[PDB]
Amino acid sequence: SEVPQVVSLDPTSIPIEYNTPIHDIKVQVYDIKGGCNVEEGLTIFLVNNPGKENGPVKISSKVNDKQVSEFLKDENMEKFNVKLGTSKHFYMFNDNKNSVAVGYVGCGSVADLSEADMKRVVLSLVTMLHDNKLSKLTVVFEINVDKNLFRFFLETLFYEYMTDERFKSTDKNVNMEYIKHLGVYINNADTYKEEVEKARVYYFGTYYASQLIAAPSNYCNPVSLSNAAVELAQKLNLEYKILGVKELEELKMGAYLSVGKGSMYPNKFIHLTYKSKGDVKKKIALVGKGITFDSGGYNLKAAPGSMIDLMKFDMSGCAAVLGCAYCVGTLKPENVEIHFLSAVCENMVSKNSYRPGDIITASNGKTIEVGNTDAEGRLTLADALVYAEKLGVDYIVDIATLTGAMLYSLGTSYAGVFGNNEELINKILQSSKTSNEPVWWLPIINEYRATLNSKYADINQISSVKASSIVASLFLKEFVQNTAWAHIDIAGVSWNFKARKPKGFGVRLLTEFVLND
Amino acid sequence: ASEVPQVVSLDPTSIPIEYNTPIHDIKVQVYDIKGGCNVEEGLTIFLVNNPGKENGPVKISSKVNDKQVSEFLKDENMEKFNVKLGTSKHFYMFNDNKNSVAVGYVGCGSVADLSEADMKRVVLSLVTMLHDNKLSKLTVVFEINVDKNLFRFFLETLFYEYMTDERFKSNMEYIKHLGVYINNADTYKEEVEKARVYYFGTYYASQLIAAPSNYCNPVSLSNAAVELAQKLNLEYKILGVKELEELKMGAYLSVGKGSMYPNKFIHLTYKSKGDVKKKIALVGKGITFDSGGYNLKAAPGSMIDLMKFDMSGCAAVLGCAYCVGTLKPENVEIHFLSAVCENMVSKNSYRPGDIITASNGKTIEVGNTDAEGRLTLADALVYAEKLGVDYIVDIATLTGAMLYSLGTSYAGVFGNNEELINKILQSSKTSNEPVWWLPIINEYRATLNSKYADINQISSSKASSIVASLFLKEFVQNTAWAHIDIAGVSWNFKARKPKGFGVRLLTEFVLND
Amino acid sequence: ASEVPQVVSLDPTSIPIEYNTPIHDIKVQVYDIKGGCNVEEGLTIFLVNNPGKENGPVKISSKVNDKQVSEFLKDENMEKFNVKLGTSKHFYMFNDNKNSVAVGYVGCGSVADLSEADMKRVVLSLVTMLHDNKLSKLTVVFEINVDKNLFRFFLETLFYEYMTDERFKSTDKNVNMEYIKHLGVYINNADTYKEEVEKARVYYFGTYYASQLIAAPSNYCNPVSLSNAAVELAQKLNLEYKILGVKELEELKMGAYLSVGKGSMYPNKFIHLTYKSKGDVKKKIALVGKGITFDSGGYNLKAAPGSMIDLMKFDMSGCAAVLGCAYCVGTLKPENVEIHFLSAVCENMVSKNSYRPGDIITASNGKTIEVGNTDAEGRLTLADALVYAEKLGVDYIVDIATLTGAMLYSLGTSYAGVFGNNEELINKILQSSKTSNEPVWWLPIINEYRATLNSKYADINQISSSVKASSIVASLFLKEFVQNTAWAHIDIAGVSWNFKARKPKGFGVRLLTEFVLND
Ligand SMILES: CC(C)(C)C(=O)N[C@@H](C(=O)NO)c1ccc(Br)cc1
Ligand SMILES: CC(C)(C)C(=O)N[C@@H](C(=O)NO)c1ccc(Br)cc1
Ligand SMILES: CC(C)(C)C(=O)N[C@@H](C(=O)NO)c1ccc(Br)cc1
Ligand SMILES: [Zn+2]
Ligand SMILES: [Zn+2]
Ligand SMILES: [Zn+2]
Ligand SMILES: [Zn+2]
Ligand SMILES: [Zn+2]
Ligand SMILES: [Zn+2]
Repeated sequence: SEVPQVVSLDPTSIPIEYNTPIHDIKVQVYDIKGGCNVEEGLTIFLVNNPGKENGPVKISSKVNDKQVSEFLKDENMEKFNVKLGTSKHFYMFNDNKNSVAVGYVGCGSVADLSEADMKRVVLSLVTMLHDNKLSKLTVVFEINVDKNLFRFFLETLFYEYMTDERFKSTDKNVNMEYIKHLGVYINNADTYKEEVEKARVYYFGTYYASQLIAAPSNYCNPVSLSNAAVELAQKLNLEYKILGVKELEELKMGAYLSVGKGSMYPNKFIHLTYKSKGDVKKKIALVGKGITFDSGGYNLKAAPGSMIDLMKFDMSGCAAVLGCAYCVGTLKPENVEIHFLSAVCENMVSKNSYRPGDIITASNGKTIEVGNTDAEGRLTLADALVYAEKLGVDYIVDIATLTGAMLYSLGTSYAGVFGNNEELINKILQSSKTSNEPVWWLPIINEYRATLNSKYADINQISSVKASSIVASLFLKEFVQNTAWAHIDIAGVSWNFKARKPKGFGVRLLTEFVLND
Repeated sequence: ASEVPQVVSLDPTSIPIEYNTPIHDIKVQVYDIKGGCNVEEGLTIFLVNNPGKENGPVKISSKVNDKQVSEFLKDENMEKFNVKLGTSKHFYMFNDNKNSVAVGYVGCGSVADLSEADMKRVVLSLVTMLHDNKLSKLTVVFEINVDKNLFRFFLETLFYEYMTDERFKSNMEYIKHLGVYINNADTYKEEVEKARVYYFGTYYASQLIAAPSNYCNPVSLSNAAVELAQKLNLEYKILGVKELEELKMGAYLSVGKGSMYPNKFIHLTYKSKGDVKKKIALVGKGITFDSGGYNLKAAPGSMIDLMKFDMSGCAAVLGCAYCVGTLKPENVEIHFLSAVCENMVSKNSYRPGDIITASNGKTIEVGNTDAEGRLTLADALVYAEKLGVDYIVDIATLTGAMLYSLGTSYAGVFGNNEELINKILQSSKTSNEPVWWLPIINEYRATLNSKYADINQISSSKASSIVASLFLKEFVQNTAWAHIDIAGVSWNFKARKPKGFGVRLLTEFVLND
Repeated sequence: ASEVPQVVSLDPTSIPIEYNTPIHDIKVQVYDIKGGCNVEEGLTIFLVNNPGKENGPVKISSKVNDKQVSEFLKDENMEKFNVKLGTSKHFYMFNDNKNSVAVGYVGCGSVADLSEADMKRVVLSLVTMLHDNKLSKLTVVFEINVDKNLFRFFLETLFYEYMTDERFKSTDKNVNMEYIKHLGVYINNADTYKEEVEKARVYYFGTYYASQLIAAPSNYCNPVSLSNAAVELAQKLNLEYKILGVKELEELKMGAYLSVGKGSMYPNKFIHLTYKSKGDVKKKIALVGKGITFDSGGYNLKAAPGSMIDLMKFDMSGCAAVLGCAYCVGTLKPENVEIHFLSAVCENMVSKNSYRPGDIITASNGKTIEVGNTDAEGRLTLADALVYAEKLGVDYIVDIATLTGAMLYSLGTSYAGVFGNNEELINKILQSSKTSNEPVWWLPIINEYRATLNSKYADINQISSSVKASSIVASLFLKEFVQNTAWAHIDIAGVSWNFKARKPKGFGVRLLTEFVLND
């Protein structure tokens, strides 16, 4: 529990903001058929023109202001078009002789917005929120949107609006000022009002994961990460258990323990549990890869393009699980039992580190020949999956930044899912649709299994086939004997390279999976 | 036919092709296993397994009508051998008639349902025994469960691996008879001659791919396509440089600028005798050699010595043309297309940064001369859509990223039409040529926005297989279109030979449509 | 013995060693071919060739004491088969007593004198017949010409390849493993070859023992656990032993050897085994083996492509070969000779305590060395070991080491290179290469390259810069640490590991033993 230090200036805990400015925003949803009030702050219309690409802007909503309504006549709006991402600011006086701000955001010509298009709309909307000291924002929906995408709008809006300044000191933004009120005019308002607070939950779950990922490896260490998981569990009244080295040794987790041998931080196994009141119909284990830093070990990440400066995100799998734990622990689903697991450690270079060629024994008795110390994720997951299966669960779902090969297969937008059970895989895909975190199904090709046959050990850690994502899945499959299991590789989608910040991918995906099961 | 240019007189002027293979001379009969096996001649191999008992002992269940062989096949003798997948034993002995015979087995593991990859290992083990056999007859006894498709796949694979290409060469003898004992023999009899057609179609493609680039050039390959067309009574048309210029195929012509061999566009056609209800275009990548261009393949692992394989798309299409022209499906019209050229470094060569104009009017900024396949296919796809077909399916060794995504066993399929995707996947199942559906992610489309041209050839930077699909997608306007990337599965690296991947897949596609 | 340090309790504290192998339970019987062949239980294999006739027909010349089998193996029936090297066939038939017997052959090509490489292909072909078949007896009939050494090499290679290492198997132990209990050998002039049998069984395990160590991973085989194995072996053979720790090494001022191991969690251990004859000693020999239990390369990390860092447990081979030699010598017990088995064991790791590139260190003989590359750690350890060896007052010093990767580019994977300062000793090793059938080639120490080892500040450079012939330069470095004794250096970096078979060869054991025996 006590974080070790090299010097006194070393941080002993992860700075975490629980009360974010977003939580201070009062959100009201009105019915658009009742008319719009344009009084204070900025009012933004989400408009489109179906079939007519770059078509003119037309405000259909009734505005309860004679002056504003005249400004928004079709003749005045014709000069502007609805191209996706386009935004404009209007300045005018209303009926009560007050200066007001109005605008719009282009939503293209397609009636059904993609999750990427809606992301483009929101990102465009946030630009109007930045560098402007507004106290209230009003969004008028003049497009058709369902409950999931409406919730997705709010989640994305909240996430992008917030700015992480935990590690700023002399460069804190002197102009950062968040809105205090949020008004939303939309079709059939009563059906959408419930999505508001669910969005706020999904938001913080994602951003909590984001805070964990963005934190550097000197702040976020195997100990400090475990201490944070406890504090989270304590706040959510979740049962929690942190396994130390001695307990791991008794469980004979040689693969997981080997990875952390070269670290100054002791290995920590995170075990959070949520149990519903009443009869449990489904028991689920969510496993997150929690490598606080990945140097690669003696197979050091020194080659060009190894992205070692980023490798602090190698616990994004764990972060997604903890973020999910917040959401599950907050919304409190029924008839489910969830186990949040993470074999947390750090992959470093030392006299104590494990070497390429070392043969280690997993907690299930299988001997493993290490061919590459930078393939440490599958080793920690190996023991983690064995632990998970011993819990006697119905579903085992792991999430990990496992292979860099994902950048060559699916890229930076779609995560890959592997599994031994098509039913569970379909459940993940359905969750991907409703959570709007895109996932593509990839195969576990059994023909490659022969390349993992070790001459001396029971199995090789790596192949010597270049299809790393599939070969890694073959390895993990060997540690789930008779349980439905799925493996989500998020190595390519976890980090937003364009925005230079985490996505917190997985929180919404896993939560929708647990809730809609 | 056109005259192939030469640098020296010793330069070959034709691709050697073997049409009459020893496989075509093998008489194949299928017997029902319920009647017991007759072991009087040649080599007899039992395909056995042991379900639930991993690496379990061998036990021959079938009754054999020979006392000498029956004593050999008794359980006490066979239990000394195990059923580990691929494991083989065979013994020489005299039968009841004092004739010299050979009897043995191939282990088929402990799984009741064999994959196509498992069947490959079984066949390879079987072929090893054959390449060491002088006997005239091989008898295969199925004491395992296989359906019609897997049995035909067994025959296709056996025939293919058995055959050895010695065209460029300067022990054993091939068998004359093949006996097969299997449950429901009458049901599998129909698969025999279909397998033999799928055989040569795959092997013909293999012959073209294996043929080096000094033998297989744009002109000689087009000549081979013509000769094949004449044998199959197919309508054919070979477009030359002057006509390609008239059709304004700038993207295609730019790739072949640096070659000593003129660009040649292959157009074969199969038309049904009855009313035509479906028109299909099959498009093959036809780079006889890919040096990479001025973006030379110089980096380690760029595999420049294998770059004769860069035609595999063309070979697969031409191989399908054989199967289609032989089996002669009804109510369908199929167009076999291939923009064939050579990718070389010269003063006349296309350069990185060059802006070229495709036959559809789109200007393309070349960011990498080694991404030439999508360029040649671009004009090919524009040609294909002009034919007014229902389905367009292109197959190509397009991106090396496939080796990092699906590997060397599974090919990737991309497309703009899900129903067409499903038809390819269904064809993958029946042909036993494994293919996996990969997404065309539209969020990556923006990375192709050129500052000066209409579109970029390549991306700034990662998912190159998806980016390449996004590029090809820009050249099919209103037709169901699918794209098969076989760069990873085309070459059998372990065996040092082609697979002929795609031939059976494409044929099953047009047959079961 | 020392206690092996651990990071976690699950870290192994000893090298698993199998002394009693199934090969040791095999009874070997040798018969003269002129007496006729008996074909009964198990598998009976004929070794046939056809001199001058490439892929010629099979012809069994030996008399078979069975009417049925003799008819089966008549020339008319065997014509259909050929003698192509490595080709093998299985025969099934009933003998005179109405019993079913298994007979077969292995093709030995068309050359009358088989090379060592050809013989291994024959044996490997023979082993395939032993695998996946539950035989109780193997019978080998020699219808080819072999000398006493080649006959012994056959048995050694057969025993070695037949054996399977399952020390590190757990849930993937081969359930079908069942070794033969009897081995029959039919050969002309049998009594002359019978003496080679037990020599082969001793040479086999000596090779396999070294192989067991080499194949053993670095977390199992560390400087402490490896030295412990040497003690255990010496005790079983009643060899004198001394294991020097850091304190003793510090007192002997072995700065070069100690500097390599600075960055390791495992303390340095210097292995010193001694065999003395019970009679007057006429010859004194020191055998030095490189003993790096793992070579990460140091701060000159093995990060370049093809640097094979996952293999770097194999950096043991020299020490393992010397220990394997100690077994053969301790078992066969040669006369009038005293052998010193030496190895400076340590581990080259990256740490805060690690030695740096540029560091100047002092060897035990006073020479100062400027470190230009931490991955050239072998010659540094050998430097102190060669000084130690020469202080023993011996007649010959022979070192064996996986020293330079340049050997893969020079001699390849089959032939080891030998360097030296004494021509007569070099020729003795070459003769040992002949009799042991472990291929060794003589490579030159080119003195013109010595000037590139001239350090600006230290007495001598660890490595060169302008040569790129690392193997020769490494020898030039080592020569500077042997003042006035015949010394030879065997670089086995290329031949130690069998890449195709993914296993060690145990190269050096038979070579060094033949060297000690015939001297
Ligand atoms: C093949 C290899 C380079 C070893 C790899 O995929 N490494 C993982 C990794 O660090 N596993 O622990 C990896 C994962 C994500 C990214 Br981005 C890069 C590399
Ligand atoms: C990104 C780049 C390395 C240029 C590539 O995808 N090359 C293709 C190619 O040359 N297509 O024409 C490629 C295709 C197959 C193989 Br194997 C390697 C490279
Ligand atoms: C010149 C250099 C490439 C540094 C070399 O010879 N290295 C040794 C070595 O690491 N000695 O300690 C070496 C030895 C064996 C093999 Br395989 C590769 C490199
Ligand atoms: Zn890693
Ligand atoms: Zn990692
Ligand atoms: Zn190319
Ligand atoms: Zn190409
Ligand atoms: Zn080294
Ligand atoms: Zn070394």
